[PDB]
Amino acid sequence: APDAVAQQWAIFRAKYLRPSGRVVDTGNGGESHSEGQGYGMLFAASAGDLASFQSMWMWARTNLQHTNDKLFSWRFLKGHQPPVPDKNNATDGDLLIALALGRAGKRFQRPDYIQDAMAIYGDVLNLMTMKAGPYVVLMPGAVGFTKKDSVILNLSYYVMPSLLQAFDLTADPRWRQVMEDGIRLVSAGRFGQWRLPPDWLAVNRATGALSIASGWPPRFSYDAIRVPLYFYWAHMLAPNVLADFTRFWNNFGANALPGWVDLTTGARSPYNAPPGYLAVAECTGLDSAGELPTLDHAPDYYSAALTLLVYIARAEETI
Repeated sequence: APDAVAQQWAIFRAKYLRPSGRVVDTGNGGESHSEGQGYGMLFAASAGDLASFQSMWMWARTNLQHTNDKLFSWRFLKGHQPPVPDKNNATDGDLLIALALGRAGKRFQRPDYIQDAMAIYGDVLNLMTMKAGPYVVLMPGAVGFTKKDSVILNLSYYVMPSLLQAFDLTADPRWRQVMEDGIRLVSAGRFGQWRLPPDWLAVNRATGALSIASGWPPRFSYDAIRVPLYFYWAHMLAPNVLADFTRFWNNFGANALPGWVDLTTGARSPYNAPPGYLAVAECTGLDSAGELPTLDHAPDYYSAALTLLVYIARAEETI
């Protein structure tokens, strides 16, 4: 359905976009994040909604963008004295906002948006990519992910289509190894009986050995679910990796996908995944018709955003 993205965006907008331009990505509505603005902007650009895009970008630039670099503080707390007390960034948020701006710049013939995207990409590349073992990796944020012996990565922050757009808009050769090593990390950084990537990956700085990061439950869950999606979208999901995801989805079927799987024991969540996981599975191997879940049935923001992200991927990946 050519207008499917616009229809789902209409639902998302109705539920989560405030007139201020802030996307409410939490239950009570007192929080907003760089990821939420990025997703919303991407969805509005994809749906051709310039008015909403303008509102959300102006809100993100004024309330979250840094002054000494072009990255974004990760969280906004309405009502809190400093509304943005933690200036640390979340790299996927930076990359989603830049992706949205490059898309909006082309769709709406707005050269300033193209410049805005390039300015963010320049800082993601300089400030968030560095060496770990034999790879050049993308760090999840400025603070908290580099330890003495290793670096922590979040593979789901490799917003694939955005890395491709960065190279297309900046022509910086450094993006090449970043993307190529991302492919290598997804291939090698998987664990357990289902060979799944973890939400958080540790890379020994000296040896480059890959392991499941120790500071979070050792699971494939709410972040890692985006890995197969972003690589499918970018036409960079290797056959052996797609094969493993396909086996995994089909082990469960559409009515029993897990919200998380422990990669050390094989245990699963004592509940089923939100519909957004089903949307991802349908694009990456699950035996199905392809009739994606719709947002009017979304149980919460998380599921709605992930589901709409799949509609965007499908609209773009299929050429």
